[PDB]
Amino acid sequence: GTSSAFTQIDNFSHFYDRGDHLVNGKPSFTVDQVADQLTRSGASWHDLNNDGVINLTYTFLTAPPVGYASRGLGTFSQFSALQKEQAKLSLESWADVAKVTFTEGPAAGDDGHQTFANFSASNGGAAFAYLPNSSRKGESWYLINKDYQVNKTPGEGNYGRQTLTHEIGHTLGLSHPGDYNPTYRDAVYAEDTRAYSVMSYWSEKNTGQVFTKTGEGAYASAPLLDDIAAVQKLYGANLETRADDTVYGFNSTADRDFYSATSSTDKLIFSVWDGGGNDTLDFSGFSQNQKINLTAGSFSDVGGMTGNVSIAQGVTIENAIGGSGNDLLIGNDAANVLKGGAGNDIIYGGGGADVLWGGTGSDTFVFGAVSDSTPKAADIIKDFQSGFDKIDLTAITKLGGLNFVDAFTGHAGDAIVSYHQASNAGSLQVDFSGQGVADFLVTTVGQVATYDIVA
Ligand SMILES: [Ca+2]
Ligand SMILES: [Ca+2]
Ligand SMILES: [Ca+2]
Ligand SMILES: [Ca+2]
Ligand SMILES: [Ca+2]
Ligand SMILES: [Ca+2]
Ligand SMILES: [Ca+2]
Ligand SMILES: [Ca+2]
Ligand SMILES: [Zn+2]
Repeated sequence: GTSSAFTQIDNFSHFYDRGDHLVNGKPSFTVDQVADQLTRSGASWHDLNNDGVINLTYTFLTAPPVGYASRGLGTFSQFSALQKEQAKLSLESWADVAKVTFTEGPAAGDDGHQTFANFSASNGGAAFAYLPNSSRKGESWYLINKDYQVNKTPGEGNYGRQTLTHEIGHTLGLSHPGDYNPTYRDAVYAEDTRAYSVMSYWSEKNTGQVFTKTGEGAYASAPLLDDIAAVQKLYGANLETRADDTVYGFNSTADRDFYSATSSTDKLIFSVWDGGGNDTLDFSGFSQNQKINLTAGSFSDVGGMTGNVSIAQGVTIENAIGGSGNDLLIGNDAANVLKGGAGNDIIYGGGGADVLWGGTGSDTFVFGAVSDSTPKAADIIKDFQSGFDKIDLTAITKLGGLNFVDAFTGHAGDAIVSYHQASNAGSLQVDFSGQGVADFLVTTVGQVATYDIVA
């Protein structure tokens, strides 16, 4: 008993729900359950000088360490200049989210020390690291030989960069999501894939995400939604990161390669961690149909891909700009600025007084409950175009319709449409409860007609 516009919003908002169903015999785990699974060894660095932060030093080894030859690791080599630069962006991506700092220098008052280097012999792997409770705590080692060259050219979005972020995650105390010729079949929970954690080994295709674009597949460079909860559980959240207004995506002001898009063919795979301010997800440069959800902990389908963008638990992102495609935009309980751009968009501000822009195209502004837009905290539709855009109240009315009148009559379902020509301001007031006063209000820039309302 709802329009198709509201059903699309509602289906998308629950599409990646977790924790309440099986997937092919595996239990779906919430983010908090994963945070405990990823930290189940109990190993972590300690705050030895009690200053409230894990302060670690690291060194790119230039010579084989003491005892290296008996390790069975083959030829030693130091990191190249490109491996160092990438390793520093990976370390920064972890320090952004949790209260751990990494400074290049000799083991000195440090809570711990890390080393990075290359080896040539394969022992079953591309790279390996030790947890912080081991006698080789802080070490991580990367394979480089004539048959495996991926670690020589790490770059944003490729597996060499992901491998760095992943091995640093182990040096911080994170384990693989499962105790692992293993495959996704050995996963313990359904979300053990690289759409939720960079610690997993399994392709995101197992959980349905589409990360491939123009024939090629990508890898998240930085910690993903579950990784952020796991490392924040060990060391605390870093609330100073990006604490002023920030833009992610196109026109990014985040200053991180994995949060920036500069063309419509870019493959973004990221989870947003942000410590404060009035922030915007800007995806205006894509022309594919996108589905954008501002709810904390949720996933969006951006740039022609699916399940590739998420917002970390605990973060409030306020604004979102869609692209030239027909998009879905879901706001959260704060006051949001939501812009559809070209295309026929469906926009749902949710709680709070939102500022809605449909852009060109026939857009639908969707209202799922009376508290979405009340006389004291009413949405405004800034570019309402009568005859083209629609205001949709069917989730509330269940298609019972409205009674349009000039003054409240005292019956539930009465509605008044007015227009103030000197300020070019329209409004829709509805008395859903029936006491002859408005319980619901939406305002617009531009006249609104009775036929622009779906109820
Ligand atoms: Ca410390
Ligand atoms: Ca911010
Ligand atoms: Ca914010
Ligand atoms: Ca659009
Ligand atoms: Ca809102
Ligand atoms: Ca539009
Ligand atoms: Ca429009
Ligand atoms: Ca609202
Ligand atoms: Zn690993």
